[PDB]
Amino acid sequence: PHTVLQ
Amino acid sequence: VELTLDPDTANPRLILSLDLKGVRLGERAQDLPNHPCRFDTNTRVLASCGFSSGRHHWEVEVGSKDGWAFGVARESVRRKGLTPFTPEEGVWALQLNGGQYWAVTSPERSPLSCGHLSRVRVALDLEVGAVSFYAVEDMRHLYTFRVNFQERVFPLFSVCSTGTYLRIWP
Repeated sequence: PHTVLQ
Repeated sequence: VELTLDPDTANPRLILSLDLKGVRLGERAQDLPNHPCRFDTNTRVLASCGFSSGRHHWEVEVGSKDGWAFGVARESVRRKGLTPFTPEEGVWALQLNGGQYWAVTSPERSPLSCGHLSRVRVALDLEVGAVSFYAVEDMRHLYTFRVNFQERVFPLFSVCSTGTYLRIWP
């Protein structure tokens, strides 16, 4: 979730 | 000549250090020109130097908190729109998330039982086709992706949360 933009 | 981060590739929310070695995620999007080489959605930046042949080392100081991933990308890595962070998209990276270190394999990431990381040495070998990661304190092996790279390869950095960073160290 917090890493979708990685 | 040591590596520096290339501001023209950087997602506009990233904040690069004055010396162009470090990157963190900011709270606002900078008003930067949209250029075909700029990552416009994913929180990524490349080094200004890419490699087509030979063997190369660099080192990356890593934050202790979640949010980072780094390694290498093929030059053709997609810059526009939201894209997956996977080897299929031409990204070969380690990642810190959930307090765990991962090699970003796909479809499932691979957990690394390496203990705490402070600085990592990246060894890129375009002659045999591999990129390897070592923890600098004892050079313990973290992970190797074996890839028949078919184009220029760039050091890759991504920071998708505040409170962590990556920094080129030379």
